[PDB]
Parts: sequence; C-alpha cells; structure tokens
Amino acid sequence: MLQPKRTKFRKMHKGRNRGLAQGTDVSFGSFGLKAVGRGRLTARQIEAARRAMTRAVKRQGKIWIRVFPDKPITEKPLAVRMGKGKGNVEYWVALIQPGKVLYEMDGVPEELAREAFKLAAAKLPIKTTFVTKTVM
Amino acid sequence: GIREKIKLVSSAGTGHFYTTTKNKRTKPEKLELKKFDPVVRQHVIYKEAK
Amino acid sequence: DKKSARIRRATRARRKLQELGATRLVVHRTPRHIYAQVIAPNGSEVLVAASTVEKAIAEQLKYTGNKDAAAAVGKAVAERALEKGIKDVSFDRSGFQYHGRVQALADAAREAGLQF
Amino acid sequence: RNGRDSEAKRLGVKRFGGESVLAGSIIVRQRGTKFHAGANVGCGRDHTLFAKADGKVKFEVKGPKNRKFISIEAE
Amino acid sequence: AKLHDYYKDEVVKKLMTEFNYNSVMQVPRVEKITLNMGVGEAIADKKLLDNAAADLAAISGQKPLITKARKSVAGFKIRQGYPIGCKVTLRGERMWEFFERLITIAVPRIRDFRGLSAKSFDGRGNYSMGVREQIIFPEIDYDKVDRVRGLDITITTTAKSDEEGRALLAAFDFPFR
RNA sequence: CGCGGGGUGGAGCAGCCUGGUAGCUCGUCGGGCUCAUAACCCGAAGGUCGUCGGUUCAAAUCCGGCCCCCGCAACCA
RNA sequence: CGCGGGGUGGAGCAGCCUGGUAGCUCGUCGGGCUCAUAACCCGAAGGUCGUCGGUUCAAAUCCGGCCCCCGCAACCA
RNA sequence: UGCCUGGCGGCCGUAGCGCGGUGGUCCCACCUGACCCCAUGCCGAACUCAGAAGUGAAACGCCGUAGCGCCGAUGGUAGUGUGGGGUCUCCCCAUGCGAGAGUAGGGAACUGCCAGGCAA
RNA sequence: UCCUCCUAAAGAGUAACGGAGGAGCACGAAGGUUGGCUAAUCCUGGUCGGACAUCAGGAGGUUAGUGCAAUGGCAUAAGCCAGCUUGACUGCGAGCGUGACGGCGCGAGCAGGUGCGAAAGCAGGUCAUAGUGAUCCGGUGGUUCUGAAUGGAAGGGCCAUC
RNA sequence: CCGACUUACCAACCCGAUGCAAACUGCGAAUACCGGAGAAUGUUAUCACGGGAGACACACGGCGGGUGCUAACGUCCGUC
RNA sequence: UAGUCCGGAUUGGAGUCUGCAACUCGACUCCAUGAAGUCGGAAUCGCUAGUAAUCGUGGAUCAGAAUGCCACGGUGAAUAC
Repeated sequence: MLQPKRTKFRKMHKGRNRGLAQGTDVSFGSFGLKAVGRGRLTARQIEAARRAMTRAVKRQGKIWIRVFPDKPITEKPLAVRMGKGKGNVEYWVALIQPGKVLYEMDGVPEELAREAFKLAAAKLPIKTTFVTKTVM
Repeated sequence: GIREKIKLVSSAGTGHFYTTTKNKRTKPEKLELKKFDPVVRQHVIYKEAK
Repeated sequence: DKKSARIRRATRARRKLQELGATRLVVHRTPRHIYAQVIAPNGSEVLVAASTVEKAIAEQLKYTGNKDAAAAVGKAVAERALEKGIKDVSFDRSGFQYHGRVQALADAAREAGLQF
Repeated sequence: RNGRDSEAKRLGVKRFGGESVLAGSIIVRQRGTKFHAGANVGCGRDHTLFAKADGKVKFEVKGPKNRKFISIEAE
Repeated sequence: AKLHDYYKDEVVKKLMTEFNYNSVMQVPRVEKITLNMGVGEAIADKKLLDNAAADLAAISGQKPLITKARKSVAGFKIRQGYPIGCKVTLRGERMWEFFERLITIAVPRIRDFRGLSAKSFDGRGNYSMGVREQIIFPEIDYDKVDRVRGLDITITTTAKSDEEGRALLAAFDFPFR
C-alpha cells in the first residue's frame, strides 16, 4: 500500500481540485494511461489497478506509477455528532487532473499494452485514455 | 518563584530606594550598584534591603 | 584573506558615518606609505587629499611610512583642510587599530587645528 | 488538543511611499527586519521604523544583499 | 635556530631544482608545530589536566592554550565548554630549537623505536605522528611524573602536495621506515 | 508574614540546664560462646555538634545575621 | 476521544516527593552440613531502572511524544 | 590625454565562480627582526612597531575562455476583475490585465572623484 | 488568560469542541559600551580515542547559533570572546501605531548627571513577539500637604512600594 | 588477532529525468487597500460635537475556504 | 617490612640424556621474563609419643620418566581438670 512514511503533519485541509495536470508527456516508458476525468484515486484503487496491470503481461516489461497519494483523508465514525474535532486518517488519495499520465509501460508490444491498460482502467473511477511517447 | 524581590536603598540619608529581583539560591553576596538619586541629584552607591 | 577581514571591520563605522552624513577623513595605512583624504558629505567625492605619495612631502622624511612620517601628513592634511574651509570632520578608523601611525596622524591633526 | 491562538498584533506597513509624514510617525511595524532604515529614519527597539524628520516616504532597494530600505526625502 | 640558517641555504638550494622553482619564493617552509595533548579523563580529576599542563609547560618554553569542549558529547560524558587538554602552536625562534631537541635526541630515545611512517599525511603536505612515552624528553627525570601519558605532534608546512612535504622533511634526514 | 523550638556518628534522642563532661540503643568488624540464627561480654573506628562572626581562660550551650525543618493560632486585598 | 498511577536482577516489589550513592523477599550458581533430599549455614554472580530526546554539575528520579497494563464511563427521553 | 595602480563610492549576479596565461621601473602582498608602544585568555600567525636583501609562488588586479551561476524577449498556456451561459463538486463566451516555466539570444560589466608611476 | 504559525481569500482585521506547539520565567549578567572574531556537518592523518572527547589541513557555506515554542530577522552581525563599567538612571516628551473604553506599544529631541571610546557617537535593559491581573482594604520608608477651637498627634493626601 | 572475501537485498549523499504541499518559496498576477494631482457628476453624499434610538437570534443565492462525506434548505467566517 | 633479594607459576631463546623416535606428550641444565598469593568464609582433618611438626636420604616400578608409594634417620613440643 502506497503511503508517505512520517510526513510533516497528520491531518490536512480538503482543498479544491482545479486546473489541468502538469505531468502530460510519457517520460520514461513508451505508453501511458493519461487521465481525462477530474477526481481522486485512493491507495486501494491504485494498488488494485497495479496488480491487474502487472498480471496482464504476467511478469515482463517495466511498470511505472508516477502518482503517489500523499494527501490523507479523514472520516468521522458511525454515530458521532458534528464537531468535536477532526476525524482520523483512513485512506490516502492523490488529486488527479485532466492530462495526467498515471502509469507508463515499456517492454511490451503496442498490442498488449492496449490490452493491459484497458483492464486496469475499469478499476479506476476516472475516465482514462492510452497515449504514446512522442518524438520529443 | 525562585527570584524574590529586594530593595536597593541609597547610601545617603535620603529614603529613596529601587526595587529589583535576586536569585538567593545562586548568589549569597550582596548588591552594590551605582544609580542616580532624585533627592541628592547626584550619583551615589546603593546598598541592598528587603 | 587578510584584506577582506580589514574591510568588514570598517563597515560598521562607515555605515554610521553616512547616516550621520558627516565630512569624514579616511585613513589607509600601508607597510610603506600612508593615505588620508577628506571625503564630502555625499560619500562620493573627496575635498582635501594628502599623502606621502606626493614627493613634495616625501623627500622631507627619513622613511616613508613611520610614526613621525605619518604625523607629518597629519599636519599637512589639516593645513589644506582649513584653507578649503573644512574645520569639523569625523575620523574614519577604516579597519585599522587606533594605536600607532593612524593615532599620531590624528594627534597631529588635532594639534594642527582640525576640529574633531 | 487545539483551539489556542493569540491576539493579532496589527503588523505591516502603515504609511506607503508618497505620503508626507511628520516626525515620530511610525512607518513600518514589523517583527524581523524586512525593511531597513535609510535617511531620516531610525530603527526602533522593536525594529519599528519611524520618521525622524518630516518628508515623503520612499521605498528603495539598496545594498548588495538586495534588502528593502526606507528613506525620507525632506520635502 | 642553528638549523634555521641550515635551512635558509642548504635546504633551499637543494629543493629548487627537483620541483624546478622558476622563482625563489616557490620554496615550501615549515610554518607551525603543535604541542597538543588531549588527556580526556580530566572529567573525574581536575588536577590531572594541570599536571598535563605542567608536562607540556616543561617541554615548551611558553604557556599552552587550554582547549575547551566544542560541544556536549554524552558518549564520553563531556558537556559544553569543558577542559579537555592544552595546545602550543609555537611559531618563532624556539620552534627551530624545538625541532632540534626532538629529531636528534628525542627520536632515537623512544623505547622500541624503528622508524617513522611515510604515509601519515593529509594530502596537502602536513605530517603528523603520535608518541606514547613522555620520557623521551630531556626535562623529564621520571621522578616527578606518575603517568605513561603520551600526546600528538603535527607539523604544518606551506607545501602543495604531500610528496613535496615528504621531500621537505627528507632534507632534515628523517629515518623513515 | 508574626511567635514558639530545634538541626547531634549510618538514625533518633540525652547532653544546651546555672558555660570547663560527645554517651546510650540498634548497626559494622574481630574474638570468646553454643550445634545454629539469636541472646550476652570486651575492644576499636564512626559527629566542621547546620554555619559565620562576636563576647570569653573555655562555647555544640549565650547572642546576632543566614539556610532548612516542625508545631501554632490567625488570613476582611 | 478521558483522568490518576504503574512498567526496576529469573517472579516480582521499595527507593522518586527533597537528583552525585541502588536495597529487599523468593529464586539461580558453587561449596558446606547428611548415608541422601529438604531445610539451614557461607560466599559470589545477577538490575541498559519500558523507550527516545532534552534540560540540569549529576536523571530510575523532572517534562513530554510514543508503547504496554488497570478501574470507571456509553446516563434522562 | 592613454596605458597603470591604490583609495572613497554609485549601481549591486549582464557585475559572480571554474580553468589557463600574464604583471613588478612606481603601487600591493609576502618577507627580516623585535630591548621599546602594543599583543596572544600559548604563540610577533593575527594585531603593532622599526626596516626592507629578495620574490611575484600564495595574494590581488588584468586578459581570454562561457564548462556553470545569472539575465531574458515575442507567441502561447495557467490565473483573473467585470458582465452573461452551461453537462454549475468544475468550465465556456465577451472584454480589460497578464505570469511562472521554457526557447532564440544576451552574457565573464559599467562608471564618478582624487592622488602618484610612466610614455608624451 | 497571554504568545507563535496556518485557516485568512497578496493592507489591517476575521469565527468554529478547526489544524500545530508554548508561557505563569530567566540573567548583576546572558545588561551597556569599546575592540576583535564568525560556524554546523563531512573527507584525511594521529597516544589513550572506538559511531561521538583533542589538534592540524582541505572541501563547504550559515543547513549553525540566537537562555525556552514557533515565525519573521541578523556577518554593518542581533552568533562567540575579552577589557572596562552599571543607561536595568531621574524628571519629560513633538509626533504616530493599536484598542468601545480602561489600557498597551514606539518615540527623535530637551535639562541634570553617568559609563565606555582617541573621537565621531552609543546606552533610560536583554534580536523581536508570552513570562501576567483592575479597584477597594491593609502593610512599609519618605514629604509639615492637610490636620474638624489653638499648638501638636492620630488619621488621611501625595511619592516610592509590598 | 590482524582481518580478506561476498550477497536470492534495502538505502543516504550527489547527477539526469518526473510529480506533491494550509502549517515550503531563489518566482509571482488580476483585484483590493494607502497617498498625491486633474476632469465631470452627486440637494455636503465626508468629518466633528450634542439630544433620541433601535439593535447585539439572522436566512438564502454567487464567488473564496475551514468542517462534514468537495452529503444536508447542515454548520462556522470573508465578500457582494 | 616492601608484594620487597619474599615466591615461584608462566613464557622466550640456547643446550643435555635416554631411547628407532621427544610434534601431539618426557625429565633435566643455562639465561632472561617474572603472576597469583600479605595465613585464607561456611565448614572440616590428623596426632598424646621420641608422636605431631619439620629436614634430608634410600629402594621397588623403570630405556628414560613423580611433589606419589614403601622405607630410613636427624631436630623434636604443647595438652589430657
């Protein structure tokens, strides 16, 4: 499970998720699962999509994950009134914006990656695509 | 607390005194400083008091 | 570096002097020479300059750069200053220790008539 | 475990450049020394820069360390 | 002081051709020697450092500089600003006299002496050695001392490389092993 | 803050009284003694008498300043 | 999400309040006593004082983050 | 007037580092010694005085080099005041303002006053 | 109750049983001034000495330090050391900042007199921002200010102060 | 003893490449706020003093946020 | 009157003899080094006579190889109410 070990603070603000993403081009690999839908992926959602994508090619190739959560999310327990404090940290998410390459891949054919990234995509709440590392 | 207050009285016969603090549990010696006095209108020595 | 250290020693005084905006007389001591020039209140140009680099005073001394020689220019810098009219100035230790030549230089100036 | 805070000290620049202030008028109430004293301005005890003599406020950046300075043109 | 003139002419003319000095001012010269002794265990007995001071006060011809603790180390139990020893950066006429009184009558005096190391260098040209016996000196009669206390001696010269520093010390006939 | 009265070997207390006397009980070590721990007997070490100064032939004791402690009634900023 | 107290030789307990030094019971190891075991006797070993950091001349001791343990609390409709 | 240097500045990374070369008639630093003024919580290293055989390594100035630091458009993009619309947990249209980053490129300064050396 | 940061939307201000931590002091010097100095952490050699005692050299650069929590700030150093001293002084205070007000904060300059420095100048606490409670009542020293017929006294006033 | 050899692994410090930040900043708007000058417009709309008040439970919509579940005709502030 | 000329283990080096052979594993000579141990807790052993205590000598075993065993003689007590 992805999680930043001993960060600066425990609980943190919600904050709005606006604008477009910064990580656009496929940097390391030759393929990529660029996102279109604006939302946030939890660590559980990423790991589920990670295993489903690793298993697609079974073992080969290299799989990068350029997205790390680092934004803890709180939640109030069952049967508790409002106020009285800030809930405990349950899951860590990462604010994803349009044009963000979540995962990359290299070492597989363009045919297999079109299959691998299609499977994991149905494990994510956001709407994705499939791009290629262009000429510069 | 640790620092109690004392009274730095003048040397001359005038009853003018300055108050301050002192750490009795660190310095058992006395305080002899020079300050201005509004009665003698000069500078004299100052003896301690409580 | 020996040079730079002497410079930051003079900064304390030089900053205060331009805040006062006083006519200051800088002193640049040298193993073999002495420098002294009266600087204007704008801290940009000088008004009266005198040193042993001027041969007119150099040949009148035994060695260029010792107590009596530095005192000679002290008498000289105060002479030309009063001719220009400047009487009240402020000393600029300039990173040197006020002990030897720089001292006798100022003692000569205060004895020559430089009001400071 | 939280809830504690303090009284706002009302810091910041009081008079901006251009205003003809009078002597004694506080110009900048700061903590560190973001702004420094130039001409006709003295650094206070709390580093509170004030006007020593009348004139208009002027902000300028002198020094090789590029620090903010406030002087006063006697106008 | 007698090897000072020996240096000024004999040693100078010798090295000017090895490293081909185009100018006479390119010759390396000894600058400072250190008489340091950090006994360390002075945290238990205060008079230890004074005797450690007196021993260094006897071998040298001037008072030393009692060094204090730079920080607070709990591993050796020493706090901020605590006496650890004393040093002497002798740089003058006695430093040449000190050099004579060491490499001629003190070096061959070490119990189980076999030679010096030609590897103890920093890389800039500074040689450093460490002796265990304090009896190798002329002033100690062994009747006044009561310790087997040793110290560290380091000579810093104005060279550029350690191979040049070894060359400078080679001119002063050092029995390297 | 005010008043009273103490600080004594490793512990407490007597001794402070009217100024020339530092001991008793337990403990430690060794020996004697019993089968053994103990009980018992003898010998020895263990105390700037909280501290400084003053008066005095002599002070831990008398007195003043100081530190700490205990007890006491009181507390209408 | 809470309050007070505690964590110390193999099993555990004092000492903390008023910091320079670690004591006790059973137990362990070895010897002795007995024909043998137990008990008893004698000597010795045996405690990073829960952990980390800091302050203080000295930290089991004083403070706090964290970890573990216990009792009480989930009450009126 | 130019080549030089030292001193006091203005503007202060286009101004500063790395590397190589170069300078000593003057200037500058190193350098000789230290009974005396002074100095090391030791020590003439630093500080100071009395002088200066010699040197230009170190140091400092200058020059080339741009391998770095730095500076930096135009255009586009993000953002956004105001007035409207929508698939109104976010965006679009009209209009005014308009980065950062990056690119082409620039870039190892400029200069005011005084006082000496030196060629005239 | 007070202090620091964010929330706070680029002046000030701004709430919540919103998120993070501190204070109820300390020092006769850790204050003032004069003069000088400026690291931390690493690489290398070396008696005890080993990850961490000391010294010397280089790299590096303020990540150090700043009596304490955090932020802003500082080499002109406010960081460190030493000599000499007490300005941690008395009477004021133009003109501003900040508060409903009480109140709090800054303050050039003035007169008396003082310390340091050759002098220019600097000092009415400490790099700054918390370290603290109003009034009434009572206690202490001083000042003929008054003192219920007069001269005193008591008791009040006023100053300092608990 | 000195102490050499090695690893189905993890990883600091640097170089290149890529993201995150309310409690990060070698950068940095639009607006907002302060001061000065000028034009037009507004029954002086501004400021000071005095008499009389009320009020000190706010709601929703837009934009900017904390909180909640970027739930609530939810709740707490800024601003219109 | 000190761990000292007490004490003698340990260990380095050089040699002797035996016996095919001295490394595991011999006794001894020479020089040097030179520790523990300052009469020993609980507890416990032998002895009344020329014994104890103390000193030295010899033999068996055996190529060589004991502080052991057996044997010998010298010096020679105290106490038993």
